[PDB]
Amino acid sequence: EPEPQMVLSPLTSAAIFLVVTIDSGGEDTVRDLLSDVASLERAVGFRAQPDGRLSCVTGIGSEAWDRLFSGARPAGLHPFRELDGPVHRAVATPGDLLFHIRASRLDLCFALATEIMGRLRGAVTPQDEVHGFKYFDERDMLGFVDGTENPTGAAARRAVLVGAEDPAFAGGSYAVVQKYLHDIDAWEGLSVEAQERVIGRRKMTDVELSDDVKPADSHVALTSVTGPDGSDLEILRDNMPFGSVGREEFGTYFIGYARTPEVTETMLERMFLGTASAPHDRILDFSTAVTGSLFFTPAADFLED
Amino acid sequence: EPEPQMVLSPLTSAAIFLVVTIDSGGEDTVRDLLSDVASLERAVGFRAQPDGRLSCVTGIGSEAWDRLFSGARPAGLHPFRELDGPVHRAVATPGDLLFHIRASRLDLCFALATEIMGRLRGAVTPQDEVHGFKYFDERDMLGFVDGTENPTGAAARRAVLVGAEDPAFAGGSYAVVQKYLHDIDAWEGLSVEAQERVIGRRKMTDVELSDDVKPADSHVALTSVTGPDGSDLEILRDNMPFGSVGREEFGTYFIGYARTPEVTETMLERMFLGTASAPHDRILDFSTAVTGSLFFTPAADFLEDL
Amino acid sequence: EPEPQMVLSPLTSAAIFLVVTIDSGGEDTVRDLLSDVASLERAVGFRAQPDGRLSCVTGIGSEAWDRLFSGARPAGLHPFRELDGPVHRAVATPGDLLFHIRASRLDLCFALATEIMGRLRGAVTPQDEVHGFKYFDERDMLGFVDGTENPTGAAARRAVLVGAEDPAFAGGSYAVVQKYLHDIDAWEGLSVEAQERVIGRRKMTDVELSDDVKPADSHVALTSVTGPDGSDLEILRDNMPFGSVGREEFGTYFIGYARTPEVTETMLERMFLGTASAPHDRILDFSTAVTGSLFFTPAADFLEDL
Amino acid sequence: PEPQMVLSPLTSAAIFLVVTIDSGGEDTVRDLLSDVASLERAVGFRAQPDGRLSCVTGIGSEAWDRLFSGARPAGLHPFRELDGPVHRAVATPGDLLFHIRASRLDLCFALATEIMGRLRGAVTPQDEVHGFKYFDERDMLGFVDGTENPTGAAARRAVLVGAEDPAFAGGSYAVVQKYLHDIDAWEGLSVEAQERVIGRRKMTDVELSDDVKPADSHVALTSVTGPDGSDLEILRDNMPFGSVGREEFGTYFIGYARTPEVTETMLERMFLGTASAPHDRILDFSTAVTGSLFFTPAADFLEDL
Amino acid sequence: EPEPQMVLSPLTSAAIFLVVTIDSGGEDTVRDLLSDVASLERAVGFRAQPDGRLSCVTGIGSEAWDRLFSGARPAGLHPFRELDGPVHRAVATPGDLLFHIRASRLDLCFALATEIMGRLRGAVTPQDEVHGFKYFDERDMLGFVDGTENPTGAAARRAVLVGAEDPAFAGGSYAVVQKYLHDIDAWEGLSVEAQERVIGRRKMTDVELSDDVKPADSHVALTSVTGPDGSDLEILRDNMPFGSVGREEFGTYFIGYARTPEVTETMLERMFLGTASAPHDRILDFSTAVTGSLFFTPAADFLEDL
Amino acid sequence: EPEPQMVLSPLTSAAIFLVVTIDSGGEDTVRDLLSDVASLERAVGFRAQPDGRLSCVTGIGSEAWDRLFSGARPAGLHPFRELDGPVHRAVATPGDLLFHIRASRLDLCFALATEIMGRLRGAVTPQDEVHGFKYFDERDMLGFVDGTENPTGAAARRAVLVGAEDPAFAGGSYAVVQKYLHDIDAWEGLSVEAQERVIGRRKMTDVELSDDVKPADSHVALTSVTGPDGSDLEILRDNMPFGSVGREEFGTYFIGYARTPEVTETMLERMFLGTASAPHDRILDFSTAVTGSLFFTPAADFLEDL
Ligand code: HEM
Ligand code: HEM
Ligand code: HEM
Ligand code: HEM
Ligand SMILES: [Mg+2]
Ligand SMILES: [Mg+2]
Ligand SMILES: [O]
Ligand SMILES: [O]
Ligand SMILES: [O]
Ligand SMILES: [O]
Repeated sequence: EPEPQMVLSPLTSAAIFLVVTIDSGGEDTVRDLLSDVASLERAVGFRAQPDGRLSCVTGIGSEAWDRLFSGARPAGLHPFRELDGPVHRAVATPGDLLFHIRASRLDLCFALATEIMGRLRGAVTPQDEVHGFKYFDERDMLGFVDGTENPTGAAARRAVLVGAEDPAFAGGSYAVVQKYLHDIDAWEGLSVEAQERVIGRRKMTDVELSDDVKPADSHVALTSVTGPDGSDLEILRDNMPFGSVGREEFGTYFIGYARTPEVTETMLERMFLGTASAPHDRILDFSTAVTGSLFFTPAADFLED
Repeated sequence: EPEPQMVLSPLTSAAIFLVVTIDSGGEDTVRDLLSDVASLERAVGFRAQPDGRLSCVTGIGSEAWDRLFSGARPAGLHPFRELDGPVHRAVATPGDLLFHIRASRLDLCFALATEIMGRLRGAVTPQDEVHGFKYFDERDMLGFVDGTENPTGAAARRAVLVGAEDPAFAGGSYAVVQKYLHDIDAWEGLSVEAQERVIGRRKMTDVELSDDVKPADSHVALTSVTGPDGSDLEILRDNMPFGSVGREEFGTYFIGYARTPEVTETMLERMFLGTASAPHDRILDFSTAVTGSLFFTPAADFLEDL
Repeated sequence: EPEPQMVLSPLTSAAIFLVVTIDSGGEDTVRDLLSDVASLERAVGFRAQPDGRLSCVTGIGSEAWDRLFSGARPAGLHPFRELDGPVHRAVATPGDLLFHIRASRLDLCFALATEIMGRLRGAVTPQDEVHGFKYFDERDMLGFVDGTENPTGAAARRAVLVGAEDPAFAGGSYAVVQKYLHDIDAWEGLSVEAQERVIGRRKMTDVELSDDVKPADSHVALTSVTGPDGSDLEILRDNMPFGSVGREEFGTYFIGYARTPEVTETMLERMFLGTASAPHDRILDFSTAVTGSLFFTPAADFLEDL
Repeated sequence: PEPQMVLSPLTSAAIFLVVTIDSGGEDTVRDLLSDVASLERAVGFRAQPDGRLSCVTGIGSEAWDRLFSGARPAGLHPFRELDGPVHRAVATPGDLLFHIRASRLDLCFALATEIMGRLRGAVTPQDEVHGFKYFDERDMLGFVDGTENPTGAAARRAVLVGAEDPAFAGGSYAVVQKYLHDIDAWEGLSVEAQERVIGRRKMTDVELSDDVKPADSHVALTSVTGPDGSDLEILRDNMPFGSVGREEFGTYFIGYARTPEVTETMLERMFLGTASAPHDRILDFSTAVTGSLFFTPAADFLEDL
Repeated sequence: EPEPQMVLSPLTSAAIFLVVTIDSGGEDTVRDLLSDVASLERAVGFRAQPDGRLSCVTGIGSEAWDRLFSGARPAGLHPFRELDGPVHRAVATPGDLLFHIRASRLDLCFALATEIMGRLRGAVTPQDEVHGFKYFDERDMLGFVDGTENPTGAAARRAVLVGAEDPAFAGGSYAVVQKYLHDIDAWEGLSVEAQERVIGRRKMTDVELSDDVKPADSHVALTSVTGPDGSDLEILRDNMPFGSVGREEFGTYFIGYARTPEVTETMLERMFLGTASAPHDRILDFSTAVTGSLFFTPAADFLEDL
Repeated sequence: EPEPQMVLSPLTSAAIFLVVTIDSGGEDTVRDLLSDVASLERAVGFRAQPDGRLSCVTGIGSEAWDRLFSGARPAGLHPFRELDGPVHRAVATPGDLLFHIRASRLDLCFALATEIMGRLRGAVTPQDEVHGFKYFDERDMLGFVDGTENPTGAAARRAVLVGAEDPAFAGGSYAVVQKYLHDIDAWEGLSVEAQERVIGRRKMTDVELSDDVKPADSHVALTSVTGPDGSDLEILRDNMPFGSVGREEFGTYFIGYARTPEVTETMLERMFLGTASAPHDRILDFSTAVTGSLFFTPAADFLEDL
């Protein structure tokens, strides 16, 4: 039965992330837009086929769900949980709707964003807008290849899409976003070897460091989680650089999709609160989260009504 | 011959415009950067050949010129002249240095901008930063094809590059920038036929309206100027959309290059002050200028040799 | 179990449509060719992989089916039904075989057509041959984007392929073709807003007109059908422009695939005969059908086993 | 003086349009000629840099005299019919030529539509061919077509009128012939026999060596040296065309040269033969059904009307 | 399914074939590498996505299987069988591990091969290393299109992947490799028509010769085998040219995958030993095999978990 | 101009370098081939236009020049001069003819090489054959971007092509080749920072190290040469990786073109013999030259008229 949104997108080099809150009285305007967003996606993107690769994934937060709909809630939907670690904090910030807009070119992203916000004028308040761009060798702002170990094909379907465990919402997914700002001057004072020790992979060749040399507090060490049976727990990420040279903002916009938020939240706890072997993820010594929100991205059929 | 900077670039779909002023004491840091900016362009761009098409054109304002260099000045170099029209105004805003960075993708522009501003930290103050993107059919924010009548090839070299009239600065050019914000709601209330009358060309097919029907106050009518020579006076433009949907900013970043500022300045007078037959350019009823600066972009050799 | 033909093709920018009748005595030659047409598609196409995207969909008409095969007929196969509306007429023209050839380039289409017709000469008579091309950004000759609301992925498979309702023929599809010629002079005398009222979508941006404003005799209004159960009835279309400038022929070659012809036929009745609120589809005031035929496109394994 | 785009990049699509000028049509035509470059930019600019749309406009001998007064190009005359013992090169009407080329047919067709829209009621179509590149620069006989064309400066020198006719410098002369091929007869030859007709190898496009290339091969007869020992060259941009239902398989020949004498010498050798060769063997499988000669002026000549 | 390795790869235009033997003591080094080969594939390939199309298929020979693993063997796994025909011989040459590395560019192949062999240094001995390149119309060194009749889609999965007949090893496949060197001077002395009679297809157009003219000793005739049920038995091939102009080596590296080696072995017997109708495959009069090995390529899960 | 060979090629991602010696008696065969090498470039290349970008540059050695040609010699032609440094040695190896073949794909290079060697069979002896491939981000085998500071456009024409200083040979160039093998084990034992000190540029970003930190014995410091005039002396390099993973050969094939050999030879003396402040180029601590030859690459017209 259920047609998912375009959560599993091809590689795209541009993105717009748009996070808004729904104002008092705005619920009907929002409901109308949600039922049309797929046809807007086609209107803007069809004529730019096949290279445009335009898609929009729409997500709805826990409090907004209760304002918009009655009846069943997705089983895993709750507000993003703040993490107050000994050193680093993951903040929770307001957000009722997410539009994750991706394409091969920024203009297509912007054209679709314009149409969406045009219909929502007067009903919502912008909280965050980020124009992301991938570097040409899939590198992020820290200079490392970003995306390598994402699951693909059936492994990805199994990791990201709600199934039989919550059958009313099958084909949906849960998205966590965080906007990170980096301290680039501190980062660039590390040697490459030191940087590799923070991430857990070689910088130029993107080969994973072996088990015997990878630090316990490296990013890859802490975000590798096995579940009860010893299989790996996976998420699908599509992190995007963004910034402004004039204001000295250099950032990574983190977005992670998973079939239940528990996987993403466990990775976050390991990063921010630590383990027995690690105080915290070393990447956080160069990266500060300034937003944090959780959304449910329903199956596309759910929005079509 | 001297080597010009990459004023005549291929079509590029992304740009960063950076305008800065030079702080007290900043001149030495700036001069060092100017002499390396071509090698930064190659360092960032060479590994992304041949698709990247990264280039950087560096321009220097009138006041800055005198702080940085002694000796001759380019003949046409002066501060941007405000035009206070009956209805519309072309404002002047501060700017000592211009970096016009272009490529096929934004990331390359950003990488080069990062390196340039890294070398200038503590010597300059940012005045403007715009990340521009072209729409997929060469359209601008108003929905019209933008660039069609630009000169190409030898006609472009002749229109844009200083020559024997100022031989110490041959291979340079003059750049005018203005950031425009549009009233999209007003524009979208016009019919297509009305919009065509404001521009002077057909929207869908980009065919110029004939002389017998194009209004005197259309954009194309007012920006067509013939010189005393009988010849058309031409500039080279590379206008770029930009914006922010959350702030409702929809804009066109205008940049026009010419061998002398007099050509560009004449067009601006016609648009803002009008003619015998036209109050002002109708495009300005949907577009407000919020910056305005003039720069000289020297030949590449001039910068290398510092 | 069954392998369909390439009804669900990627976007392709060239097509040849070939419609022939089977002469008396030609049946054996045709049956031989049918069993080899997949081989020929590989012979011509393989060397241009992966970019060529060459495919041939072969369709058989109602009367030809009875000449070629005995045993079961697909449940929905009949001759195209002529529609005699008060103003506009959908003609039925002869056609026994359809070859719908698509690729990313016309040379591949032509090469495969040449091989097919080479085997069939002496057994068939050509009735229609159209060379189609993609026009800009998926536009048709009326200047509108064409294909936007086609179904994709799973919804496409369900709308187009025969399943358990006719299990001997599962994996087949029904194709309806009509060649349309446009009155471009009349069309271009409309304003863009009036054209948008004929189609039901915005011209430049391809955004559907809202329920508030979309006329009931617009093309989009009349070709939207909900079935008894409230769900939409969808077809898959791959309309191609064609023309000749010196003859003033500007055309749309319509082809629509569906799992039963009744969906397509309902859409046709609405367009030509009208509804309570709409006399006929306004697009027909600028479009004349000069061919009309219906074919069954069997699963690929049906053709291989002859 | 700026030439028209006679020297085009390689393009995979073309439209050739040949028309006659009706009585009274001269003024409409002159107005169009002064706008044709503008139309080329309007249709082509939005598809840059890939589109490579160009239009070369040519004027026949009788038409020149109806449109213009004063001095005429030195070599401009009606195509000369050649009545050989076996094969004939016919002359057919044509006052104006539009040779429209691009990387896609749609651009060609859009420009042709605009041109003919302006000429409606002043001209009568004589010939319209939509050409396509066939595979790896092959023609309808299955041989690579284009290999020995001149390039760069050698091409400029072979095709552009210069100091020998200074009032018309930057112009060129175009000869067109539409050929139909008897493919059934051609395909009855072995590959080795076909190679003997053309003078090059079929699969590899290597020229046959001088000791085995026949005197009546196409390459032998179209190789001409001038009195000073240099090669006389033309620039060709032959295009396949056809209709499978009518069994029409064709080559649209177009040859540009700085004087029609070069092209005409080649044609005489092909149709009328030499001491050692009755005629070009390619003509035993190829019938000319059109023949016209045009002068393609410098671009400034057309702008200034 | 279990997840197979990338046996069914898109068309790729470069390859490296690496065949090694495992030295005494090398077993544990090899086992460690096998369990990381998929992650090396992603490390080298990810940053060149989506155009890179880098994949590595790893296979294990019969004798090596017994050294490396205890427990079940794949049912079809045995050493390549030498064929000593009346005229032509298929030699068997040593090989424990196969790395079949494919991409759209040689450098990706080479980078992955470097990482693999860097981990194996001192545990293995290289027996064969071939750098292959496709000619631009999918042609091989004899000038014929190579790969036309390969199965695709479901037919390919059914032909190449082990299923319920050996359920512990489902998702695996069997690969046979042979390096062939060609006598190009002799081949070029045949007419095209004679060459077509050797292969069984037309050279220029790649159309199969009809049954009435195709010789019984042509390559296509002898490699067509039907199974008990009258269905064709198919393999998947990805033959690659290679060579050295200075040494006058012009070669075809044959690799054929099948769900059981019996299919491939039948074809080889027909080619080298002949049949009642055919002395041997005429292609062997212009081609000499200088290597021959058989490998099992396990499902990707099998490699991960050990 | 006279017409030069394609010394200034676009970026190409494949190359074959072929060096041969002329056997005695072979001179007539070679002169015949030289006069046809341009037509063979077109025969192989034209059908792959415009993407193939196949070119062949043909170079002749000092001693071969004397055997092949009647009259005057290019002024700078002599045998490669061996350099016997205190630690490292640049060897001179035999080479009469160089074919420097480049394209976007290796098959086109191989096809042209095959045709050339076909005509030379029996008259020449191969000395070296290298199949080169570029890494995906213009990197060399040491992991550094390679080519960044090459001259471009007019500056390239002036650095590379013989002009009025030797007017009978205007439009020619001089090529130096050296095949280098690297000690990758040693190199990979250095930290990135230490590697950056050997080369003189940053590894990841390719930014040149600043003057106050760049070592005197870095590659970039030693290969930067100013002439008498204050101006920089430039060469045009097209270095290609090559190798074989089984034999542990990881190589850079150096080729440098210049309008006089003096530029290239100065750079070589600085690398191998050192300066006041540098013993030798640190890159040579990880790179061994195993060939070395010098050739004159005539204008295209010179070769055509033989
Ligand atoms: C306000 C934002 C601006 C927009 C959106 C805009 C847009 C356009 C458009 C759509 C065209 C027609 C197609 C073309 O040839 O590019 C055009 C032409 C032109 N514009 Fe603008 N323009 C702007 C500002 C300016 C300014 C400030 C100047 C001069 C100072 C200028 C000078 C020209 C010129 C010279 C032409 C070509 C006229 C000719 O046809 O010969 N534009 N512009
Ligand atoms: C009948 C249709 C024609 C066909 C199919 C055709 C085809 C070919 C082919 C395959 C070649 C060899 C490859 C190449 O260099 O382009 C060639 C060469 C040539 N053709 Fe034609 N051709 C035709 C008519 C003509 C005509 C009418 C002329 C001259 C009036 C002509 C002049 C040439 C010239 C000059 C060459 C190059 C000869 C050289 O190597 O120097 N062709 N043609
Ligand atoms: C010198 C080695 C070889 C060359 C150059 C070669 C070349 C070709 C060519 C040109 C074709 C026809 C087009 C196609 O369908 O790919 C073909 C088909 C085929 N080859 Fe080979 N081949 C070689 C060795 C082998 C070997 C050793 C086998 C089997 C063990 C084999 C099995 C096949 C099969 C199964 C076909 C398809 C037959 C069909 O039409 O059903 N090939 N080969
Ligand atoms: C092992 C052999 C070689 C390797 C791996 C190598 C590598 C490099 C690298 C990585 C660069 C910096 C990037 C660039 O501008 O291209 C470079 C620059 C350069 N190399 Fe080499 N190179 C080699 C041999 C040579 C030789 C033998 C010469 C001269 C005869 C040479 C001359 C140069 C020059 C002139 C530059 C540019 C310096 C400048 O003006 O910045 N190289 N080389
Ligand atoms: Mg016939
Ligand atoms: Mg024998
Ligand atoms: O991540
Ligand atoms: O503009
Ligand atoms: O030709
Ligand atoms: O094969």
